[PDB]
Amino acid sequence: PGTVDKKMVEKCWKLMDKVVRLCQNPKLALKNSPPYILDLLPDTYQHLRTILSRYEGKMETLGENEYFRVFMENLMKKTKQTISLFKEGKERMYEENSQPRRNLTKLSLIFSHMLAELKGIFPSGLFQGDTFRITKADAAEFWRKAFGEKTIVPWKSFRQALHEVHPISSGLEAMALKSTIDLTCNDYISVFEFDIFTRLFQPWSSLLRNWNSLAVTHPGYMAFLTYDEVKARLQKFIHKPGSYIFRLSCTRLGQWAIGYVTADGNILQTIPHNKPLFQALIDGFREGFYLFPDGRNQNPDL
Ligand code: NA
Repeated sequence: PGTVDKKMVEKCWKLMDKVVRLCQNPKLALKNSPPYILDLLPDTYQHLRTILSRYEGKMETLGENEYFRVFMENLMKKTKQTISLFKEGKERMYEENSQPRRNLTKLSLIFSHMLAELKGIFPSGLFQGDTFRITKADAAEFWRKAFGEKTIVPWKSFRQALHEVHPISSGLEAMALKSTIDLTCNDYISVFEFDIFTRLFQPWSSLLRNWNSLAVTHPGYMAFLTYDEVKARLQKFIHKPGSYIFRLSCTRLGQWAIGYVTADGNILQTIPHNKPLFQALIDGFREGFYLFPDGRNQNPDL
């Protein structure tokens, strides 16, 4: 994870420019829906300029920051990947549902997560990794005890530390867990990524069982969708009140949104308030609102 300097930063901007040009091609019909790479990359540029501005005079400090070195390396890696993706996908980049354009969507989410992480760790351009506030108290305690005030830890150490408190049953569960928590796909877990995961799958006391029940095996789980995609999916069940699904939002990391069909044949969306998703779904079934996950007749018991 190499030391960041002007020329690395400038190479980043040159690579980001190339991705921008690639995604401006009109034959992609690139829709504006979040995550929208054409906004994300300028926004990442602006926040990086802000960081560099704050560390004028102190460029040694910034460039030795462990979190920043890993972040910039990952940013260079993902933009190169995006550039390669275009070079080899060739004509299929213009097929809306091709596998190379589903890969572009996937990279677009990662750019979104990376920007969000960078803003959580460098609010206003100043490094605050070591004072980051973890939302759930049992999770904050776990981080502070295993990792102190580290901002980022390699996946292997994170897995080992977490296994001792929340046993992971197999190599396969470990990989699936890595895919859920390692939002930036850089083989590290930041305190920001750990915040998001423990918020989504609280209560801490049953952490991984909540994750299995909500995001591994639940037919209601949609992973990342927009409001509009949720509505369009539930439109097909407007005749079936009680049909519901739940989603993550790339613009509101760490919270759930539930969409459901009303007895009156409308679709409403609710954000779980001061309860875990787990409980909002139990209450929602009890009250007759969340009965048919993705329209299916069998609803998991929680
Ligand atoms: Na990561």
